[PDB]
Amino acid sequence: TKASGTLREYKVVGRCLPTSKSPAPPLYRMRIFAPNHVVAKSRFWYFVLELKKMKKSSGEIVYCGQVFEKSPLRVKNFGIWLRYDSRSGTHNMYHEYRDLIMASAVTQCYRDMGARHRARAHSIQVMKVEEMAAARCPRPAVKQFHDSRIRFPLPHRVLRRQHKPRFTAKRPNTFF
Amino acid sequence: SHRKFSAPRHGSLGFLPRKRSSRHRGKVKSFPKDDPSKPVHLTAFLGYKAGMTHIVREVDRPGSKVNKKEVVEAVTIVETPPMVVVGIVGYVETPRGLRTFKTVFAEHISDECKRRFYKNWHKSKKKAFTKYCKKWQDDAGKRQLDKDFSSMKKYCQVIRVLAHTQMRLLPLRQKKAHLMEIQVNGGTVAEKLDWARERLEQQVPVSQVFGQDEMIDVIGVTKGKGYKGVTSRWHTKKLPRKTHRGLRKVAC
Amino acid sequence: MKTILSNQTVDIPENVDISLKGRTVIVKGPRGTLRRDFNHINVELSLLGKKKKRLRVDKWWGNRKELATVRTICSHVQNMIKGVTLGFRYKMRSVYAHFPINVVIQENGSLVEIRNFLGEKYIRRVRMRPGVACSVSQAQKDELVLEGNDIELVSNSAALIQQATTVKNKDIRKFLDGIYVSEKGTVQQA
Amino acid sequence: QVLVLDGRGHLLGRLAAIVAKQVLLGRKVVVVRCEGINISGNFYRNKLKYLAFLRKRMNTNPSRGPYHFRAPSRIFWRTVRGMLPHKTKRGQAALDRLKVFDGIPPPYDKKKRMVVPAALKVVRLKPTRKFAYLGRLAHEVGWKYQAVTATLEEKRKEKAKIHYRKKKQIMRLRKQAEKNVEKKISKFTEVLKTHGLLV
Amino acid sequence: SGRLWCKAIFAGYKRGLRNQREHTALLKIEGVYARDETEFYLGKRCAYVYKAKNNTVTPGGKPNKTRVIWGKVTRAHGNSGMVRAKFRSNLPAKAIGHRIRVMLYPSRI
Amino acid sequence: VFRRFVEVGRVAYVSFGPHAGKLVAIVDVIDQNRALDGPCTRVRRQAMPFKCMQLTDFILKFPHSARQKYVRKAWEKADINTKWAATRWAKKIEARERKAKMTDFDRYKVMKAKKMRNRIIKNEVKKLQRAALLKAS
RNA sequence: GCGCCGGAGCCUCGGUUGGCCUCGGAUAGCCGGUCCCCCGCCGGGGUCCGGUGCGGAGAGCCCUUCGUCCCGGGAAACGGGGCGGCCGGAAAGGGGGCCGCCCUCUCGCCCGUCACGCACCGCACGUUCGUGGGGAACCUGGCGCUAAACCAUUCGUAGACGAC
RNA sequence: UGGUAAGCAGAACUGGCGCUGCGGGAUGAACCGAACGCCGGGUUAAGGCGCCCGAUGCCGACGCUCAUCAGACCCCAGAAAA
RNA sequence: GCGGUGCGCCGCGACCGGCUCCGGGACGGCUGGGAAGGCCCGGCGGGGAAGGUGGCCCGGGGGCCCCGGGUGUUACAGCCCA
Repeated sequence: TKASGTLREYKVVGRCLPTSKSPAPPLYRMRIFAPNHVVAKSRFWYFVLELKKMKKSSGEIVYCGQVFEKSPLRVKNFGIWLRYDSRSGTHNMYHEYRDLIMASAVTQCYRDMGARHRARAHSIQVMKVEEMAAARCPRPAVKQFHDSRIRFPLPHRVLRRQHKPRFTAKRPNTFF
Repeated sequence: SHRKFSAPRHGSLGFLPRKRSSRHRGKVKSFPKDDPSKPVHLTAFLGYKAGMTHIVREVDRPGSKVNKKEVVEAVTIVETPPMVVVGIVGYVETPRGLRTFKTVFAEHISDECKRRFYKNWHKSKKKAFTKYCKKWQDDAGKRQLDKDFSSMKKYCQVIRVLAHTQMRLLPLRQKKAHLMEIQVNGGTVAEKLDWARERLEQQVPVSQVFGQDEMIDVIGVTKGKGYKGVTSRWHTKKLPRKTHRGLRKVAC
Repeated sequence: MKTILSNQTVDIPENVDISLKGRTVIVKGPRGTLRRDFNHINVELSLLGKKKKRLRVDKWWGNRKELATVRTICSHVQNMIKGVTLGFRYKMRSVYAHFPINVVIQENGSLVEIRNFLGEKYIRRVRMRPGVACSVSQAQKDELVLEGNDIELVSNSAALIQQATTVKNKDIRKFLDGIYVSEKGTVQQA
Repeated sequence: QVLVLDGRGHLLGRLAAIVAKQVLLGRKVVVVRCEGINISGNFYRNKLKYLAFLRKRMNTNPSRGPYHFRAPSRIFWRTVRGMLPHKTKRGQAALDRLKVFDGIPPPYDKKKRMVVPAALKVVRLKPTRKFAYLGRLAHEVGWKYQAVTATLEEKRKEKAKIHYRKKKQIMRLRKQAEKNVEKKISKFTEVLKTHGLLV
Repeated sequence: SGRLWCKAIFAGYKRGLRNQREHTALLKIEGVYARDETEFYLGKRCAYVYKAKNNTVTPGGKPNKTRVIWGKVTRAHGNSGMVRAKFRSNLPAKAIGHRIRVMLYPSRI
Repeated sequence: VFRRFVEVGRVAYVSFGPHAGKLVAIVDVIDQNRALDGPCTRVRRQAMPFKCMQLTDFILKFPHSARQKYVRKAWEKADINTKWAATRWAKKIEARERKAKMTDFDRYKVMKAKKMRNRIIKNEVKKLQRAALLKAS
């Protein structure tokens, strides 16, 4: 997949077009984090094929809807269990993020798995995203923001809008 | 493939534009560094190589095998008639290097010092410093000449004194004297410039520059030997007589 | 991670009155005024409480190479506090095997000659740093004393006489001779 | 019409990249105090980078070879020269407009000096990264007249300090004479503040 | 009494890296430094004022030495207030980095 | 040395973005470079980066997870919308917008005032320089 | 027949179309204001008050000019124009400031009365820097200059020839 | 397939180059995009958008990285175990 | 006057039509018959913990004025859920 823009979380259910043996096969649901519905249904078959004898042609996509945010104004802890392909073997990772939105935190994961480890969205397999209690979060990078009276200035204000004069008289300040 | 047997390189590359000297009178390329804890003095002179003769002297040094034995050493005679100061020149310190500020010549300049300003002295009407000399015999001219010191001890930092060789006191063919800027090294710039202006139109003997048993630098143009080949010039190996086109040239 | 805040307090005493000129902390007290500039280090310096009993150095959003630039500023000012009250006396001793090392003290404290090191004719003039006083204690055998305010300049001036005396083209495990820093202390005590 | 850009604190290529383009648009630029220009990374790297530049000479005649200009003005000139088509007749028309100086030679010492904020070490480098003053580089790689320039530079740092002291002295008189006359410019102050000049 | 045209610079032609198309000029109008601010100058007439040796007739009175090649700001260029202008005679490239005048008077205010 | 701090309840001024020119209250810190509401200045509850907001000297006391009903209370209680406008920052913000809307006739009416308001102060400052000259000689 | 100072036409190079006369410099800090006070010969210190998304703002400042005139009101008398000096600067030096005065006016600039100027009949390079930069010259005036280089000859410290 | 390998030698399938410009990869028979009458307008591919050099002069997003041998774009042009 | 053809050179406006890159309006469909949120009073009743509000202390910030820690489900704030 191409982890493009902000990922949207899609609920994709699907089952096997019926056999004479089993007239109604069991409906299989998945949490797919995809840029759009078209690739969400493509990524649905990828994982289901890894798990079951259910291909695209010997199967059907039953429902394809975006599972939206049920609290997009609350700041939340998110714990994403990874499975990314390194340059030698694959590794199970547990990573933690801090966003209003579940799909945004998995977007925030895809950039980070690229940033630190140079893994691409094809290598990465998001197996579980669980919203976490503030006392159940191990990383100190996310813990450090769990202070009720959190208080930091913005010390070195590296000014943007550098080419708006382009030529000025004043040397620009950074203690704003 | 490599150099079979190693040899040090024939001649030096530390002078290698081996051309005719662009000046007959050897230029002082750099004067000594000064500290105003010394008195004011001229740092150089301008002589004429007369000849070459012997000496006998008792060597005063510990340790040597010629300790107070007589050495016959070779000496040169440089005929140094006392030079006459005819001007002063200010050099201001610029970030592009070091720029001349103003040349102020003396009132009277000798005909031998005049000749240097000309090529064809015979053909000329000899009119140099006829209108400059007039800034010395009127009080209107004097104040500018005084303002040229008021605006030099303030601004200028390096001050050199224009002297010339007194060609009258030499057995040479020529009369056209040799000018030279001698850098006055010693005390502060005002003291230095209130000195050389008192020394203007005056004699400078050699005792008032150089003392005895002193190590000095002789800046002279080498004796010209014309268009000499590579074995004559660079002192390379001669080829062993069997060579076709020549044996007095560099092979490779 | 970028640690949101890392701070350590230097409790400056009553005898020492410090101030700060942006981030140039000046430290005055019983035996001189020590100044040190921290233009390079990029920290908030806070001098809080009436009679200014504690200096407080912060670091907002510091990574691991920049959190280590907090306790150094703590210990820099704490050595500054020590040297301004108690001073820095580095008693360093003259080790030899055969040849006694003659160390005469010149130029009212600064210049130190070292004669007859390993039977050498070469005298070694070592000048101390501006504001370090060298002395030789008596009824002794082999003893030097340095005295000063800035630890940066006392040990630097001691390192000059420790590396003045190095044994060239030898086994230094046998030829152990040289002037080495024996004791690190203060002039007057708490 | 002429840009009189200050060199103090500006970056070497960042200022060059902005000068070189303005000059191609027929703007006469004067970049001044080029010893004040600094280059990103620690000093010893930028020293080695110029020593690597010195080692590159035409083997069979160095006098033909690359002219290693050691003055900060001409280290700034040559980095701009690389960002111009200096073979073509429009790119040589450009360099003729550019005029670079060591220190602040007049008549540029008594003109307001502009700043390119998109080519500045405080704006463009992190405060924990290292830089290299072109003054220290040039001096240690064979520029002679730093201590000459820095003493002529300390003359106008006294002379221009008197001008500013003499100009604060005239602005205090304006913050006195705007106030004595406040009653009889009251019509002429309001309309400036209705259209938002002194608010 | 004053100026009734804005300062433009004939920066270059409409060119790829290794091909230039001379019929379309690039005009750097001084003041406008984005496509935000380029809206006013589109469809405006823009003139390249130059003077030569031989005299030529003038609309208004006596023959001058000053001449023009008239133009028309076609549409916005790039992302930084650069603009494409198409001239009736394709400009000479001696004028690269020289003053041509973006006028005001296909006015729409 | 710092005065302003990203603390829960600080009014920050949104410089750029779609909400450029509106005030906002910092409800909660999400990230190192991302915050989380300005109920009275028509700003919805939204995540917004620290880059775009120029944080002021107004803190109004309410918790970090508090909903928009209890932001509006502490906002109006502190009385920020009128406390902002009277500050010399808010005034020169709405002086900038007046000089923008300066009509070509308004440009004339200020120029004729500019001249006579400065034609006097060149006379008056010059008369002050005799008060410096009278004491000397 | 040339150098500085003081009419009218012609050649030809084209670019330009109000200028900003300056702190230094900091960036986890700055800017502007002042008694108790140490020096330097009035500044630079500690102090305290204001400015700080820089408004004593380059997001800026100053200057902005259709013109003329009469009649009044603000505003200017410490001004307006043009001579002799008074005095400032060397890094690539400058044309400035201030005064006495022979001196001419209560005009300039802000309102408002009142009037008119080929009103060139919808239309282009207008508007300036510009008595521009160089090039032969023409009238008519003052004050001031009278040189040198190269060749030829000569030298021999030099030299293939030039050069020196 | 032979050979340690080779810009080596020898097959299969297709596509090229040869016979072919063009945009890009700085440069280049073959790579990537795309094949061509002569032109104006428009929009793209592959590639880019500090400056040479058209185009980021976005108040682009989040991390990563200090090199006293920095790193920087298919083919492709400097490296391994440790 | 009415049709046809054209201006010496230099220009210009106009409305229609073709193709274009935009910009501003305004209306509607669908969705977990959007999710959230806003406003109505945190509708009555607990319970839960915390990035613990109030109350009690500990050291320190003052001529007694506030931050750091600790307490614990409510308290002169709020949060989520049954």
